[PDB]
Amino acid sequence: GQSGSVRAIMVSSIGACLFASRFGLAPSVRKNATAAGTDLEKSVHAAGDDPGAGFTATDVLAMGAAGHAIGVGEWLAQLARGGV
Amino acid sequence: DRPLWSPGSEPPAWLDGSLAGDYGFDPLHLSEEPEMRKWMVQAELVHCRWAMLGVAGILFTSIGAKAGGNFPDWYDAGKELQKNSDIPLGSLIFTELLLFGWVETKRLYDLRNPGSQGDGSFLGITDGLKGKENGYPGGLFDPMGMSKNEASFKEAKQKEVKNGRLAMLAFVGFIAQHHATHKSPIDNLLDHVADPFHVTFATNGVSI
Amino acid sequence: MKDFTTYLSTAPVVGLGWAIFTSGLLIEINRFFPDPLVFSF
Amino acid sequence: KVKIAVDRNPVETNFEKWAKPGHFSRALAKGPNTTTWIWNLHADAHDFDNHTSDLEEISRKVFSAHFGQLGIILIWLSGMYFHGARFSNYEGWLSDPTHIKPSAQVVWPIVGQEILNGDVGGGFQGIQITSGFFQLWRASGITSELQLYSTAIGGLVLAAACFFAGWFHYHKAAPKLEWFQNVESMLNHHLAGLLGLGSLAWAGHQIHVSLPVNKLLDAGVDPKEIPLPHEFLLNQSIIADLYPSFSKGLAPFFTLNWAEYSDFLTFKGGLNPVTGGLWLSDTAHHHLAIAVLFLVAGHQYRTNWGIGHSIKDILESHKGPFTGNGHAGLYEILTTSWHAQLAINLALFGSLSIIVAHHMYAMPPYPYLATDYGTQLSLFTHHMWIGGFCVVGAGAHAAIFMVRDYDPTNNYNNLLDRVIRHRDAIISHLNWVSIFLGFHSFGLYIHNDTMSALGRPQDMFSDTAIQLQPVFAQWIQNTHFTAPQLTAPNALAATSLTWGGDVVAVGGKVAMMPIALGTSDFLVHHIHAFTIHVTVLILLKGVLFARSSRLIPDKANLGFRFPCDGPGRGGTCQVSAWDHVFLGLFWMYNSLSIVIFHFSWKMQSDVWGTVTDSGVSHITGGNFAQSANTINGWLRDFLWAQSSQVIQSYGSALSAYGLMFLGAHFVWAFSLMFLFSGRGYWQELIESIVWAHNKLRVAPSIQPRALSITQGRAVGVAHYLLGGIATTWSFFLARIIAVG
Amino acid sequence: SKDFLYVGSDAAALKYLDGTLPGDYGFDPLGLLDPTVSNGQGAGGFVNPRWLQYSEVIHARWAMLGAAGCIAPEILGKAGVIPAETAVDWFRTGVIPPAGVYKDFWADPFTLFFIEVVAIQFAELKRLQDYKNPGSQSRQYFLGLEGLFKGSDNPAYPGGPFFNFANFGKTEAEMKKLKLNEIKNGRLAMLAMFGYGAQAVITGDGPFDNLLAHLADPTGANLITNLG
Ligand code: CLA
Ligand code: CLA
Ligand code: CLA
Ligand code: CLA
Ligand code: CLA
Ligand code: CLA
Ligand SMILES: CCCCCCCCCCCCCCCC(=O)OC[C@H](COP(=O)(O)OC[C@@H](O)CO)OC(=O)CCCCCCCCCCCCCCC
Ligand SMILES: CCCCCCCCCCCCO[C@H]1O[C@H](CO)[C@@H](O[C@H]2O[C@H](CO)[C@@H](O)[C@H](O)[C@H]2O)[C@H](O)[C@H]1O
Ligand SMILES: CC1=C(C/C=C(\C)CCC[C@H](C)CCC[C@H](C)CCCC(C)C)C(=O)c2ccccc2C1=O
Repeated sequence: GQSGSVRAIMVSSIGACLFASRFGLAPSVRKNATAAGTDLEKSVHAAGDDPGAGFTATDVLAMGAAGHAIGVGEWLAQLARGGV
Repeated sequence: DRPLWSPGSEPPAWLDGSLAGDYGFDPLHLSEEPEMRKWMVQAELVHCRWAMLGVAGILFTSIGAKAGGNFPDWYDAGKELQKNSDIPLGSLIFTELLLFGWVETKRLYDLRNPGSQGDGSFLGITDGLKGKENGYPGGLFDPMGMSKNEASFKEAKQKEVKNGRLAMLAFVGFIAQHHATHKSPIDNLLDHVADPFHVTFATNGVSI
Repeated sequence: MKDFTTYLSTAPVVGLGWAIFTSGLLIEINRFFPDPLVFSF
Repeated sequence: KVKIAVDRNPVETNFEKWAKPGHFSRALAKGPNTTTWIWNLHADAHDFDNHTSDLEEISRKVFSAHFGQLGIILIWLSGMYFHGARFSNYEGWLSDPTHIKPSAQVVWPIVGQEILNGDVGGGFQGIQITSGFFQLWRASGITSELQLYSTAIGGLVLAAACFFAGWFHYHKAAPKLEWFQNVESMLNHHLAGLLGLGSLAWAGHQIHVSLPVNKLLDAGVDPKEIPLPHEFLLNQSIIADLYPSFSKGLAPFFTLNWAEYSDFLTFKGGLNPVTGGLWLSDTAHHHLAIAVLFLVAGHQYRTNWGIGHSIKDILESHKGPFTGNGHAGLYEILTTSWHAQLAINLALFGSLSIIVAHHMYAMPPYPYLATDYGTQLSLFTHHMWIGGFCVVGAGAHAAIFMVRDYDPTNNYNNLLDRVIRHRDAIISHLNWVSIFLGFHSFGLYIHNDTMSALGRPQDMFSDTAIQLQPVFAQWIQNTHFTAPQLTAPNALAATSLTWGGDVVAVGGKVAMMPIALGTSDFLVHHIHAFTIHVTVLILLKGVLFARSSRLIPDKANLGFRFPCDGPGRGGTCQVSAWDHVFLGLFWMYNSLSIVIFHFSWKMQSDVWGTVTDSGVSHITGGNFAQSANTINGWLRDFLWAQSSQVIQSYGSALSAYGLMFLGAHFVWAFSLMFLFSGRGYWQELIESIVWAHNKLRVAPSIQPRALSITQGRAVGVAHYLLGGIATTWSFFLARIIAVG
Repeated sequence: SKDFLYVGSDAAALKYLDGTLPGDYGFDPLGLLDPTVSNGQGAGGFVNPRWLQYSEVIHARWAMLGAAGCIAPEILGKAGVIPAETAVDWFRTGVIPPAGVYKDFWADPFTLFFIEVVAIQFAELKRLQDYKNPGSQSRQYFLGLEGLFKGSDNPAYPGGPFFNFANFGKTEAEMKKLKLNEIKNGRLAMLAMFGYGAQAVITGDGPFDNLLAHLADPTGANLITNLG
């Protein structure tokens, strides 16, 4: 119905999480971090039509789920503080 | 080579098709041993004969009761036939048990010792009182010479088994429809043809 | 079938045939005939 | 890499192996030459490691045994539901939970036995049960007996399905070792699927069907006029009338306006004043949170999609400077041995059972459960005993692993090697702590005994004289009480009424009253700490010395369950790891008996009772603080003052408890015959009886031998634990049923 | 190997499956068509290629009948061919007594259920033996109709003179093309039946009535606004 308060950063959380899962700089199926400082290169399993970035469907699912957890949590908690 | 009880299945090893009324249905492996099979065939034959006689008697008295005679239904028949009888219970029970002891003991010893009672022991009867097959006696229980022909005896044995199985399956149905409707079997049959769509086993309250 | 009937002759023939028979016999005797403290002589 | 490796049709399904009783082991296949063969056949029936060394075969055998256990538990659960459906008075108890006593067992009138069928009220007579099944059936909405009948039938169907699953997975489709070794996949599915989906489904049931108990049953509505549970599920108006948030219809859940579901997802710190248990809305909100927590927890390990973790990597990345290598071959230890996993699982399982026992009496979660002292004391005592038995079993299987599956090649400088390296220091320190706790925790009792006997009551450790107060627990109690004002603002009140100040009472009887702590609580708490340390000393010594001791250097090759090592070195009887478990079992019994005694007397003297207009009167005279400081106080005011109901129980309805009381005493006294005597005496006595039979030619074909050395110890410990536990059981049940 | 497969393929899935089966699209991420599963002999379990492809085609045909029938009396009910009395929803015609039950039938719903049990038990049990014993229902006497139960090499496609009275597989290319057509339409019908059941719970109306409401208001009558 209305998309202007909760919609504004729910979109923000999911999007930032997609940037991480794609433009590198984030644990994914194409890049695994062993010591949380560096990210090793691992051969992908399935094939993505993503343009040479080797993005996979499981990457979309994992990063979207984590972004949803961080986003949902922020929204319920932010209301408790007094904001939104 | 013969029609089985489950089209496509395989019959057991101890059931070749030589037995009377063989179809290959034995999943719990009963009567696998030769002695156990010898006992089970006689148990089936005696059950088939008693079931045929009981079902025929129940249908006879039920049809006669529907026609107008003074016949009680198959259920609770012994209750109203004993209150107005001079034969006392207990005495009648043991009289029946005493006669059946003699008959069933001679039949049992005929099974353990095949062809043994026909030795002139019981009032001098040698030709008769000796069975011809497993649960098929002869001599006295065959007034008409219909067993002296294997070509017809085999087919007649098949008819006896196939009729006895349907009769005992019908006797089990007599108890169920009686306990579900409290009416006579001939009353249930006439009521089903009067309304085959409305009345059935699902529109009687019980069994739902 | 021979293996099942020979299996039934180890521990059930002594712990569930005799036990059930003897227990049922004593219980049915004490059920139809109530509590017996003498030979009723 | 994680796939489903199955091996179809590995074992035939016939009765050929049922003919020969001894066939799993190569030693029992020769037949029974001596009577010891029968006992060996029973003692080696489940030792799958002794059957073969095939880890795949061992894993398949334990996987089918699990299904058999589940079928047994499901049959027992269905039996309880069927008994409550047909042979109970649940419908009568549902309209009067504060006056009719529960009963779900009727006895047939054979020899006497009519007296046992006690008048429980409500036009019914039977055995009074103390299982709490009626309170549980009240908590999740269940009005008639048709639902209990349907639950019993459904459980029997599921039991048949579990038994069929066991036969199928061992004879028709058996898995492989590569399938069993997927611990990451198993942890992911047990955390995400089992626990998480179980909490989510139970939360849904409490959100829809537990509605009569939270809104209509507690309001005084007759159980017959209450709508059926499916009406609340289908008709939204009938649920919207009870809770107005249901009128929103999944809109605040997906629009993140969770504040709208504040009527059926409350966070109330307390008990329901009409029933005595926790709020159903609070338990529902609780299950919803737990489901989310476990669902997010089940995504930690990596299985087949790259993302996730590796347990081997997490263990190998933990190396410190005080432990050398540390966690080097722990993955290889925990993924190739069943005893290691069994020891860890049994330890955590027993400790969890003890946690359940404490939290159930602390925060009662079922309606009309706190006012049923019989079921309260019964549930606490039962869960405590089950927990203690499981921890002793954990101490047993750890030694079994250390004796059989311990290879000194994959463990060079890890935690296991370092722990086995300084075992002498560990055992000596535990020994000193044990002795110190014993002196300082039992000498105070003996000191108070001597001070009271000598006529000097001002020189004893009591509240009036020289005291010892548990200030740490008093401070924690105060912290938990004043905690919902500063450190828990969203909570309405304290999570329990154990430390509060508001006594709640349903039906005139006290439900949950505040608990105070004094010097006697300090003394009994130190008694508990002392017995726990002795039990852990015996078990840990057995595990650390089960491999090879300094007295017997070849104890590993001798096996796990062996008599001794002869009369050398002065004598080496019970030097095996199995013997330590036998000694441990004894100390666990001695510890838990004091734990349940402390619970029963403290509750009966400080919480339970009945409230009137002129104060609250406890069950006993409130003599917990003035009679627990002396040993004579226990034997006089607990065992002698109580148990009078058990003693005078003849001819009443609870007449079976006096018979069970005396009978349990005989079993305990019978254990000493097997525990003090040896074996040579019985072997020579059996020889004389064999001569008597040979004189009449009635010599048994299988020569009659005496029991083994370990068999006599096993028989003695089993009879001892059975007699003592059944004695305490009969006493507790008769006392609390005839009083509470 | 050459065809553009579906999204969500797998390396091992492409290792054990590629352009051989009719519904071959490389979509099996869970790994159920792997030949390593059930590596022995005999009867075995259920997760295996022979039984899984059989279950997929049987599900496809049953779902096609279900999706065509769950919306037919409602589509004709909105039209003027069927009478409005018999044009009821697919969940209120006796399937669930609580949702509803049709009244004027020629028999009681339980009686119709027993007749259905006997009839479909004969059909499904004769269908099972052919899978257990290939081409065995043409030997035992079954009212002289043994000539129509000859079976075939594949249990999924029996053929014969009855099930294939109108011959269409004269060429292997046309037979495989028709097989692919059956597989794709059956998968679409399975998704349509899943949609029919899920839409029946949220909206509480018939499947065709949801389409009519969505066409008249695309934003006012959508999934996001339905749970409100
Ligand atoms: C742990 C058990 C225990 C404890 C703690 C006590 C304690 C006490 N008893 Mg006692 N008693 C006990 C058991 C115990 N009893 C038993 C079993 C009996 C029956 C045999 C008696 C019979 C008895 C009698 C008849 C009397 C007492 C009395 C007393 C009191 C004074 C006794 C005394 O000489 O002072 C203590 C003397 C000491 C030398 C204590 C030494 C303290 C050690 C060194 C600990 C401190 C250092 C420690 C190691 C810290 C380490 C430091 C680090 C740098 C290493 C005292 C509070 C008397 C009394 O009137 O009570 C008021 C008295 O008449 N008791
Ligand atoms: C209450 C404890 C207890 C009990 C019951 C017994 C009982 C017995 N002792 Mg013993 N003993 C005990 C303590 C006990 N002892 C202790 C502490 C010691 C010191 C270590 C000894 C040392 C000892 C020695 C050295 C000897 C005995 C002997 C005997 C037997 C004597 C024969 C007899 O009297 O007829 C029978 C008396 C009975 C009480 C029989 C009990 C069985 C009843 C009928 C219950 C049956 C169970 C019932 C059917 C249910 C079974 C099902 C169940 C398994 C679930 C007898 C069975 C002597 C012996 O061997 O005799 C030949 C012998 O040599 N005892
Ligand atoms: C088979 C194709 C199909 C078609 C043509 C339609 C068409 C329509 N649907 Mg429907 N739906 C479908 C399938 C379909 N649906 C399925 C499979 C489900 C089960 C999840 C639903 C559940 C559903 C609900 C609950 C509702 C509609 C509604 C509607 C109407 C409004 C459109 C809308 O609200 O967004 C459509 C909403 C959807 C959920 C459609 C998405 C389905 C896509 C095609 C697949 C989703 C993935 C699935 C969950 C998992 C399968 C793949 C898996 C291997 C990963 C519209 C006429 C609404 C309505 O009735 O209007 C008044 C309504 O509220 N649909
Ligand atoms: C999310 C899926 C799932 C679920 C729900 C379960 C559930 C369970 N597993 Mg399992 N497991 C799974 C996936 C799952 N597992 C996977 C993928 C693996 C491979 C790595 C394993 C490997 C595994 C092993 C090795 C063992 C278990 C065991 C168990 C049982 C533990 C019994 C218990 O503690 O109390 C809970 C009891 C209940 C909840 C009663 C419910 C009973 C129903 C019938 C369970 C049905 C769930 C089942 C998984 C459905 C799929 C099977 C389907 C073909 C029918 C439990 C029922 C243990 C066991 O076998 O016990 C028998 C055990 O030894 N699991
Ligand atoms: C996890 C358990 C659980 C379950 C099972 C339910 C179930 C339900 N809830 Mg719910 N709820 C839950 C937890 C749960 N809830 C929790 C934890 C909360 C927060 C505390 C809520 C809060 C909540 C609210 C506020 C409401 C509900 C409501 C509902 C009802 C309708 C919801 C709906 O239409 O969704 C969608 C339903 C579907 C998409 C249908 C599923 C698809 C079907 C089964 C597919 C089958 C089709 C098959 C392929 C073919 C059919 C077979 C045929 C041919 C024979 C429904 C019965 C509503 C209600 O009260 O109802 C009156 C509502 O207002 N719930
Ligand atoms: C009432 C009987 C009894 C008693 C008193 C004890 C006592 C003891 N047992 Mg024991 N045990 C018993 C029965 C008993 N057991 C039985 C039946 C079994 C079979 C299961 C066992 C099996 C068992 C095992 C396996 C172990 C013990 C151990 C111990 C010691 C642990 C010391 C401790 O931490 O606490 C404190 C000790 C005491 C309180 C002893 C009482 C001393 C009082 C206070 C007298 C005070 C001194 C007095 C004032 C001086 C007297 C003056 C005089 C000389 C004139 C302890 C001395 C453990 C051990 O060896 O220690 C590490 C051990 O591992 N027991
Ligand atoms: C309340 C519980 C009991 C209280 C007293 C406990 C002391 C008795 C046993 C101590 C033995 C000392 C030998 C240590 C053996 C040892 O040094 O191990 C080594 C460890 C450091 O090891 P690393 O860093 O090398 O280990 C890293 C890798 O091994 C990771 O696996 O040091 C410690 O354990 C620090 C903790 C000292 C002791 C803390 C007590 C732990 C009990 C639980 C926490 C209590 C905290 C206070 C709560 C009130
Ligand atoms: C496997 C999944 C579940 C399958 C269901 C299992 C069987 C369910 C029915 C078995 C119960 C036996 O039912 C029998 O006892 C019931 C006990 O009150 C009685 O039931 C009677 O009382 C109920 C109590 O509310 C009423 O709702 C019923 O309308 C009424 O018939 C009847 O005497 C009889 O219906
Ligand atoms: C008594 C005893 C024996 C002798 C134990 C024997 C002879 C075992 C007795 C087993 C009996 C025979 C089992 C059956 C019990 C009754 C027959 C059950 C009664 C059933 C009736 C209804 C028939 C030991 O061998 C032993 C060994 C080591 C330490 C202590 C002891 C020990 O105390």
